[PDB]
Amino acid sequence: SWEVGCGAPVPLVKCDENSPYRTITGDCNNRRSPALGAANRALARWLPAEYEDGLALPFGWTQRKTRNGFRVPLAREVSNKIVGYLDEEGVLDQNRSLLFMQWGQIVDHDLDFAPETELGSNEHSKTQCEEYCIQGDNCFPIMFPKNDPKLKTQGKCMPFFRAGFVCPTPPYQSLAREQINAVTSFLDASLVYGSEPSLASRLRNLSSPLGLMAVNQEAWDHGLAYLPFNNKKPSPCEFINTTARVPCFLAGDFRASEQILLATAHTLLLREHNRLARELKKLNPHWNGEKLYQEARKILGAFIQIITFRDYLPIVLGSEMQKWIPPYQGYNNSVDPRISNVFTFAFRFGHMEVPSTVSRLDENYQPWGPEAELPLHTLFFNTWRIIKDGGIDPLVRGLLAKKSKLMNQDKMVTSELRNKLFQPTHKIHGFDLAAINLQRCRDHGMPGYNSWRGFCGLSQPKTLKGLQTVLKNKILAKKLMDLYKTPDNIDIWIGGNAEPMVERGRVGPLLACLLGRQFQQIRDGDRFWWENPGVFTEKQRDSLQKVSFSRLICDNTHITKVPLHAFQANNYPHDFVDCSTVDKLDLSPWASREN
Ligand code: HEM
Ligand SMILES: *[C@@H]1O[C@H](CO)[C@@H](O[C@@H]2O[C@H](CO)[C@@H](O[C@H]3O[C@H](CO)[C@@H](O)[C@H](O)[C@@H]3O)[C@H](O)[C@H]2NC(C)=O)[C@H](O)[C@H]1NC(C)=O
Ligand SMILES: *[C@@H]1O[C@H](CO)[C@@H](O[C@@H]2O[C@H](CO)[C@@H](O[C@H]3O[C@H](CO)[C@@H](O)[C@H](O)[C@@H]3O)[C@H](O)[C@H]2NC(C)=O)[C@H](O)[C@H]1NC(C)=O
Ligand SMILES: *[C@@H]1O[C@H](CO)[C@@H](O[C@@H]2O[C@H](CO)[C@@H](O)[C@H](O)[C@H]2NC(C)=O)[C@H](O)[C@H]1NC(C)=O
Ligand SMILES: *[C@@H]1O[C@H](CO)[C@@H](O[C@@H]2O[C@H](CO)[C@@H](O)[C@H](O)[C@H]2NC(C)=O)[C@H](O)[C@H]1NC(C)=O
Ligand SMILES: [Ca+2]
Repeated sequence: SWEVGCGAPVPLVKCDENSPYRTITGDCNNRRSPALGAANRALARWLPAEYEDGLALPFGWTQRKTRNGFRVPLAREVSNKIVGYLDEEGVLDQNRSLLFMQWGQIVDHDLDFAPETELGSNEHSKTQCEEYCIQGDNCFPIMFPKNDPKLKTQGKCMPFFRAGFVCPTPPYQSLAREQINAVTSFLDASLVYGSEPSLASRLRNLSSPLGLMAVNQEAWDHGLAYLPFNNKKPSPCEFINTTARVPCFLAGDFRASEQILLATAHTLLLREHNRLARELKKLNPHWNGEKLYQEARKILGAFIQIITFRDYLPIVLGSEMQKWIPPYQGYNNSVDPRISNVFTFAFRFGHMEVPSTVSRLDENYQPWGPEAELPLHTLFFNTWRIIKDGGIDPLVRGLLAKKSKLMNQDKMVTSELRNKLFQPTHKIHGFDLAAINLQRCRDHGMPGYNSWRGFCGLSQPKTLKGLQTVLKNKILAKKLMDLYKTPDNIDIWIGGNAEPMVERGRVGPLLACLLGRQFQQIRDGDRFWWENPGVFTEKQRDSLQKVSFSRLICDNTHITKVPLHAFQANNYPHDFVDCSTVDKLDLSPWASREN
């Protein structure tokens, strides 16, 4: 901060200041500083960027420049020695359902997205990088280790492109490079509605004035809605199966169809918007198309905030929750609501939470057909298994009945993601999310691990013995030291995730502080936080405390057996009750009488 006004990215428009509704962009939440928290602006910097040349070149770029005296280890080598494992047996989280992993990806995507630099639908630069592994400009490739099998089978590196930065897209002249966040920092359902003035509108159904979202017209799920297909060919969803030829879904957020289970979640959310809107027309027949939209929207936003803050964070943060996120005391206009750059890597802990397979279950929660369990890697940008395999009901029950993967210092990220990741731009299932995430810390100029322990007021080990004590693991601590040669050099993502878990939580002390602070701020900094006096009415608020993800399921699918607490592990049928029983969102507090 303070070279104070830079930035052409920015969409440019005006504030109402008495509108009961959030903008699409995030603008106007904060009154004296109207752009704070808007999409298309820099991620905040809780600490100064640390770049090889102090301005923009990442560490690992210039082969002979060290970090603190040592060579940073290769992204992919750190991946092979620390991150991978072979045996999926015993890896499941006994007390977290698959939906736990999945709500996290919804929340993260509502909060932050640093898109890659594209810079041309022309250049052998998406090819000069692909084919020849030549580092330069925005090509910053992940080279393979000696002894890496991928050498024999794939090539010399994995393509990787530096993330977008503020102000331009051309090589910028001067400050310190800052990455763009392309979405709104406020937990506002921007992943359903869009963060842009352009997209938000294209998503709506403006033929009927019922304030509905547009739905797929080419296909149905027992007369229930699917998302509209996305327009844009070439389509990666089309690529994974050229026979089925089913395109990716068009949603509020571009990553919606990265995986069948995430696309599933988006579908439930679109469905609740229309459900809520048609319900609202019923109650206020005079109500307008816009008002229908803004009011369903406003409710969906409150809903995501509630499930997130009431059900999800306490079982990520565990005992640390109340020390970072005290109870709400009212909107604080002085709090900086912006997502920080480090949060977007801290939140990546969810990557260790992803299991190797996905199941479809039938109405008795039994294996659905003969090819019921699928390897995760065949589900990246796979929409055809939704539309041409029985809809989302079978995946939705899998979400409740199956478990998340447990972070585990020895078994860290599944091969499904570490070896077989499919990237929407290239052809092979053969990318490493782990290495990527590492290459990306470096891309974003993150401070190393001891800077972050310092920031969160935690001890900073400087020796192997120091490291074992913190990590509580001799083996892991020595692998890290051999590779990094000083804890000060440990990339934050893997430093943060290597720590044992706090009591009742799913992240360690370092992560709980970083996650914790961000969430506190996005809630205290949000003028439209659902509990903020005057946003909803006391009576509306009373009716919103009854929302539950189980209800959401009941009202939007043909499942009639759900668990009451969806995020913990639940065995069918003992933990499964009748949909016909779960608290419903009483929706009458929203009535409007003009006399
Ligand atoms: C496939 C991928 C997932 C599941 C199979 C998956 C899941 C999650 C969860 C559950 C997260 C939070 C709990 C989460 C966090 C973040 N992700 Fe990740 N994710 C899959 C794939 C990807 C890919 C590919 C990326 C791009 C990484 C890059 O640097 O290019 C990715 C990103 C992120 C991310 C950063 C978002 C941003 O600010 O840009 C998380 C916080 N995920 N994932
Ligand atoms: C599996 O994980 C469960 C969910 O995290 C866990 O139970 C939860 O533990 C918290 C800890 O306090 C409790 O929270 C609430 O407890 C009482 C209800 O008895 C409330 O009156 C309090 O106000 C408080 O908020 C709950 O008891 C519970 N959360 C839920 C779902 O309500 C289980 O114990 C875990 N199982 C095992 C074996 O570890
Ligand atoms: C590309 O997608 C194809 C369809 O979207 C998919 O093929 C489909 O999957 C299986 C073949 O393994 C068949 O499922 C069953 O359907 C009939 C019922 O009408 C059964 O009687 C058959 O015996 C069969 O078991 C589908 O018929 C089939 N569809 C087509 C068009 O052939 C492919 O598997 C996908 N290819 C890849 C590599 O993913
Ligand atoms: C916009 O909304 C209208 C009204 O809901 C949709 O048209 C109706 O819904 C289906 C679509 O074929 C059928 O019941 C009727 O043809 C329509 N009924 C009415 C009351 O008009 C339409 O599908 C929506 N458009 C898009 C692209 O989502
Ligand atoms: C609103 O939140 C801000 C967030 O930065 C808090 O900042 C405080 O600043 C005041 C100075 O006016 C001091 O009390 C402290 O230096 C800060 N608090 C602490 C201990 O970090 C502030 O707490 C909040 N303000 C109000 C009025 O609620
Ligand atoms: Ca948002």
